[PDB]
Amino acid sequence: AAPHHWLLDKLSGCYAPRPSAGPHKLRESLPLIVFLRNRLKYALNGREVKAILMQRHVKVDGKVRTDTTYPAGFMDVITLDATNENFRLVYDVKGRFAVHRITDEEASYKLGKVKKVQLGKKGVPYVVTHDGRTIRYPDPNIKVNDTVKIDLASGKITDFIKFDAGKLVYVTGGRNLGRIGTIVHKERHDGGFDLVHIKDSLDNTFVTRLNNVFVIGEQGKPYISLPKG
Amino acid sequence: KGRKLNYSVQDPIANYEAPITSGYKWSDDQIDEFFAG
Amino acid sequence: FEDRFDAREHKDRSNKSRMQAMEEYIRESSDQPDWSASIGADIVNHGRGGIKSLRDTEKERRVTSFEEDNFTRLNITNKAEKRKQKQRERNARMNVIGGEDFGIFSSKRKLEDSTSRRGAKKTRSAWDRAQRRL
Amino acid sequence: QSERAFQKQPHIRWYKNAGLGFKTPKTAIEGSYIDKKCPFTGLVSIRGKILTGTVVSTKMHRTIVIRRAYLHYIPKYNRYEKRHKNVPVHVSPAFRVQVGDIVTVGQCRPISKTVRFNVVKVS
Amino acid sequence: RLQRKRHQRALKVRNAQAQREAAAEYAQLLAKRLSER
Amino acid sequence: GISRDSRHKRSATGAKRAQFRKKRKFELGRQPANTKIGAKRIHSVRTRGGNKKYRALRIETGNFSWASEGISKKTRIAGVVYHPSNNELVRTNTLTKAAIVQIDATPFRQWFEAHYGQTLKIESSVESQFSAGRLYACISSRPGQSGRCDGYILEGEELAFYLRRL
Amino acid sequence: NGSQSIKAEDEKVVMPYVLRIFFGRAQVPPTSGQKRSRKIAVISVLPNFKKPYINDFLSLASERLDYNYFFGNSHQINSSKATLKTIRRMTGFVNIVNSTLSVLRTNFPLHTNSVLQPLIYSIAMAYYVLDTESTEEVHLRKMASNLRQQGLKCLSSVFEFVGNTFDWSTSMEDIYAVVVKPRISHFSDENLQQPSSLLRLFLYWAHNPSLYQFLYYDEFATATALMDTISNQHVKEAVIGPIIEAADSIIRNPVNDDHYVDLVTLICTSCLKILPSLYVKLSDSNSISTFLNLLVSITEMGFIQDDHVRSRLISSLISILKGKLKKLQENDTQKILKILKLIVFNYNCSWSDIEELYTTISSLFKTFDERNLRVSLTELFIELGRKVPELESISKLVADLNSYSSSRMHEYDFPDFINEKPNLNEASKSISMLKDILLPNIRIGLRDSLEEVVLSYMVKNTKYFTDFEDMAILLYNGDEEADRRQRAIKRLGEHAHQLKDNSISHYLIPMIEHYVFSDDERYRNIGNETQIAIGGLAQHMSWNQYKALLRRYISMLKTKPNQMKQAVQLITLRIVRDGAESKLTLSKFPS
RNA sequence: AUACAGUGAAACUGCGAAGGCUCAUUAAAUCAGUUAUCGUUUAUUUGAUAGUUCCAUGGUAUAACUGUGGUAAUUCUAGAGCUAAUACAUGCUAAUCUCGACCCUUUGGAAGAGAUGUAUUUAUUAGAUCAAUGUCUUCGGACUCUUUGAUGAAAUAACUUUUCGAAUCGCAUGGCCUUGUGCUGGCGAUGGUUCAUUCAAAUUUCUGCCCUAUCAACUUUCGAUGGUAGGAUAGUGGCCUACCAUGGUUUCAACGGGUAACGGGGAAUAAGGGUUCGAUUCCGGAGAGGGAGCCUGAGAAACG
Repeated sequence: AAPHHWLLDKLSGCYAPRPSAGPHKLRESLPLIVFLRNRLKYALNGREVKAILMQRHVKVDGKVRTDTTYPAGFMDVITLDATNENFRLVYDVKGRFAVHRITDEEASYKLGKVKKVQLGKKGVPYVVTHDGRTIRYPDPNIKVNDTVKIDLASGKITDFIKFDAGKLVYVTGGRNLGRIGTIVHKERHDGGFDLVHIKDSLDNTFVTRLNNVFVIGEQGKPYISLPKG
Repeated sequence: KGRKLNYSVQDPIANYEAPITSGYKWSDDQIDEFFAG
Repeated sequence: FEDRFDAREHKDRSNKSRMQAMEEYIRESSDQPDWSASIGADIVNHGRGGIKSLRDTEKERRVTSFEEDNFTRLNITNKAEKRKQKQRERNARMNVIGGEDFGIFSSKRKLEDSTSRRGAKKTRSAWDRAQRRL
Repeated sequence: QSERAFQKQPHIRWYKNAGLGFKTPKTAIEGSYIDKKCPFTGLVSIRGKILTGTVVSTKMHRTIVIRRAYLHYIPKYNRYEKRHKNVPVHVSPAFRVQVGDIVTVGQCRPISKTVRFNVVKVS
Repeated sequence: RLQRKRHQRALKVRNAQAQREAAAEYAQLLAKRLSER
Repeated sequence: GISRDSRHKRSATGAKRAQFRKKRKFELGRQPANTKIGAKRIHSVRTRGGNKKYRALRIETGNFSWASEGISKKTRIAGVVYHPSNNELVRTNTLTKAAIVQIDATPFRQWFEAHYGQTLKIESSVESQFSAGRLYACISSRPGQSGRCDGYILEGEELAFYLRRL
Repeated sequence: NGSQSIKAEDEKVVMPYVLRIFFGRAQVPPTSGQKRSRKIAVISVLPNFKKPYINDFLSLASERLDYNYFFGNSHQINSSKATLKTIRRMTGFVNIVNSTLSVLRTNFPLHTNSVLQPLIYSIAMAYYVLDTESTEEVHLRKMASNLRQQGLKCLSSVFEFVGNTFDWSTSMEDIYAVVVKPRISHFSDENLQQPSSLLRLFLYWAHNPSLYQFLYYDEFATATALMDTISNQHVKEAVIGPIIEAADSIIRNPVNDDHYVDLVTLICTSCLKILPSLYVKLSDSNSISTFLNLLVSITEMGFIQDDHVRSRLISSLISILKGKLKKLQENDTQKILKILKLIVFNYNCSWSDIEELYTTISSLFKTFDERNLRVSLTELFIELGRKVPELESISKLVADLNSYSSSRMHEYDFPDFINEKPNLNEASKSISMLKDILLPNIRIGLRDSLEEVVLSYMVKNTKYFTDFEDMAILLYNGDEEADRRQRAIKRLGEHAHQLKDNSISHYLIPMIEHYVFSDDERYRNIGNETQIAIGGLAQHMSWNQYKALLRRYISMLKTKPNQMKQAVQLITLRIVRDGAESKLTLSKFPS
């Protein structure tokens, strides 16, 4: 009854935890019970993960948010107070949620793909992201599928990454879900299979969608740290 | 003129009521000598 | 047309082709040892069961690893146990003789069809087979 | 160009642009045609996907019946049986489409029971 | 009752002096972005 | 009303053997409230959470808009003479959207005499109604959904656009 | 209750003028004090009593806005209004500086002035109260210090009151009593004038006519002072010319030239300002520019100068003869200006202009040969009128060729200034050659041949109407010139004009080849014409996207050969824009 | 503890039950994925988000409760008397925002003019230019056609029986001398209008394994096919009605024929040898005695 992304062992139970509503969707997130209890194993059961949630160790996106099924989606920096645990969780190359450990100056921010820019009411420019941070007043040159950098103390955009040909992009969606390498090709079609294409070890080619891909930095310099093997 | 004036026979109204034999209390001769003019 | 996320094609199967004759030949020509038990420790119910097969001690090692790894006893879940424990022990006393399972020799399943005779490196060109050798 | 009552007019001569690589002809920007559901001035907005094919019949007005044959890699009897599709489409003030006439259409806002596509191109 | 009448009015004027000033305080940042653009 | 579904009817291919389903809640067709003239009574019906819908039946105080200056002012209703979305609707004298109804234009007289001084540049076939009192004006707002009677006056082009019709 | 009282105001007109004046009289009888304040000023006032007075002014504003034609006005309402306004001024200027109730009574006073201006906004030519001077002297003694107070972009309390008082018939009695235009002209001649200066200028321009139609000699001297303000405000309508509302300046300057001729220096300043009205902004329309030049001519018909304004009017005619706009109406006004400029050059100009502009006759071709055989020594406006006739004005083709050859003959008989005049001839022929003309392009080619008076045979064979052996000899002449920035740019412009998207003719490949060969022969001149080669490649690159891209692609490919020869010669440059244009070509590759 | 003070039958309250059997046989129309909704509803999740004030606190009317009773009798009752509210419903409320004539030079703004919302439903329109590294240098400038960038192709005239500008709490005596609660004065949770997201639903683009031409015509006989307008809608929609046109699908398989459609379709887990046994979601839609009509809710034609 589980998805593939959670890295959930089959010998666990019968009812799978539906995440509650929140920032991200159901299909692109993992809740805190499947995060803490059975992935990096700070708990043994739902009772004691509710106990540490009542103790309020979790500090995801700089706020506490004491809830069992809180849908932590892409790169919400899970922060735990004891042993200064800073966790940025991204996608691995085979579809799961690889939770990388980072440090404090990297967990002081996150980034987010812009979805739409609106002239909503009363002359106010407007920007949303995958956690829905409706932050005030970016520059006019925010296209769709660019990348804002959230402040995580206040909410303001601090840095901006422009989407164009020659940018380091992350793909979350479809049969390319979780690949990095961002350059063999660029092809913007007019309604589907439109993208920037991603290399491999032998620099192979790949096809995805615009909304299923979003930028993380430059060719060699992302200010996100990434795990390795 | 599709649904307009279907000259068909319909099921529940075919015996919805029943007639009456004498009907008018007048005679038909009383009709004729009523509105001859 | 368009892509659609398929965990059944980026999921580790590795079991459609796991044949015990090939695996036994690999264990023979492995040139690294095999982690066998101290000899009495692997018989099960004072001999009322078998010894235990190699797949059964692999599965037991996996269960005890998961067991210690997240601090939970497994259970007596009725439907799965009435299937798997009774059918497993009855085919164990059918086919496992002295710690060795001979069930495979009584089973039609072609070796070379699924598990040998490579499909990706099929080399359907004279030039491709020439470059695959040289 | 007024054969019906109830103030045949644009609904706020009027002119807009859907963008996305589809031209607006100059009579459809500034002309006497009303453009009620032609998407260049229109009331509809564009979205979705864009399909291309030749036609079969343009008998009634505001009905463009496209044909669409396409390749599909049949594995069953290992030969390609040829595709055919149909879609009704509202008019545009750019081309009186006759038989032949490969044209393309974009998905928007169901107009009749079966039309979501309106002509944006002729070539 | 009257102490609540103190605190209500004080929190109301503080809410005004926070929100209605902060709104123009990021509208001036929009003005800086528009001047630099 | 009854329905909103294609299941009761045929598509562009000509299919049969329907016998489909018990109709759901979200195929809700309410009764057609033909709004008339009377004393102002609006039924406050519910839908989709607290989505109150104003169903007007006997509305009078139409806010009709002077066109060339855009002056939406308050007046009464007389009757619709031409509306062939139903040619019996004008026989029964109801009040729906896009109908051409008659108005005693006395507050428009008041506004003209108030912001121009004199009484009577404007077209002659509406100057005749400036003199007489009853001018033609077409309803914009939806009393069956928003419960209101707003409209726009007839001034010249739209006037003859309807007067040549009926 | 604000919405309820707004409903009461929207339904507060249904009763007659008697009941409306009765309700207004009851509103006046709240805190009038006509026994105490109808003489000079008030006895006492309070904060809440001024709040009744501020509410009285607000009710007067609402009543006038409701009944915005008649309003039921009465002298009791006028006396209550004057008492309220004087009490507001007295309380605001006599209270101490604590500013709370002072700003309350000041926003009471601005709203009361707004309600006072609403009475004249509603009932202007209806009452015209003969006891106006009481309220006029009251408001003057109140707002004496409002000298430059109404000078802003939005200050429209006393500025709107002054405009209302100036835009009437007989309500200018309080204006011409002592002063309205003095303080209005002080704030108008204030140097920090915002765009209400044009509003005040139009108000005084409309208000000079009432002061002129007034039989009073005081108003006659006030109209003289309004003309004196039009002469002393000679910088305001100059510096405030930021919009297309120059018709107010053209309507005042024609009115001033028709009204008052007071100084020869004033007429010279008016003529120089109307010369700047055509040499300041290029967005002046036809009727405005015609009336401005006619007003310059009307000032020149009175009090022009003999050398300075003579040369200024000659430059005006030398611009207006190159214009000749609006179906010879500007040409007729330019002929009038040339006949009024009063010089020997202007006399020859009026002669040679009237001898050609005689209402579509053969006198143009008669007068061209007439002044050719009798060549005038002015020659500036003559070259202007003979270069407008050499441009795309169909007639006088051989006469245009003779005019260009005669200008060249005068430029060779000079042997300096007439060579700078030939520089203007070449700078006119360049824009003539880079155009869609047919007869004027051939006339510019004839002017190029007359300036060239091998090369002359090349020019006459490029203008030979043969185009096959002619273009072959042009390619061979380019080869001989290969084996000049503006000159080769003009030759390549004439060649590109003769082969400019004319796809109903063959040998377009050899025509573009001759264009690229002349471009290569100019690009070999690296010390001078490298910039011209870069500009020609840039114009061809713009033409590669501007609606037609067949021969412009081969033009791009063959203008790449200059870059290939330059890179083979180099074996420093600007790689940045070249790489960005390579990216643009790669974007055009994904088309 | 002489206006409250702990146990607490029976009553109001917050929520609970938050998803269970049988019966007649639907061929991508039941279903699964997918495209979209600037074509739409949304409780809860999450991020954001309020400026109109003339000559010390507002009203009776009902419970529970007592008391008199009826009836064989109910979570059936009726008179009479009181009594409370975050129940009902009338109503008490400082002055700050820009342009800046003037600046006295830094402690710089005094005068004047223009201000000030939401929720509902109506119309006009804001939504072609200037800056250089260069055309000619006459080492000055009219500069955009070239060489590159930029503002850029909700402001207002009205309705509506209009919602509001905190009768919520916690942590912190803290600062001031207006000579007494005179101003309290710092922050955080709950409010509170609106937007977006999330959740879910409805439509909608397309794709997906029986044999079928002895099914070759169907569709206008629940509009057939489309156009225009209205009604109803959560909105798109012949979804329904007026008028008009005679369309539309099909041999490149329309439309129609049945079951090992108690079986099948990935619908899914796969198992280290069982090769169509071997994990499951769904057979189709209904039904709460029988059809019909109505009501409630973020969600229903309700297992209550």
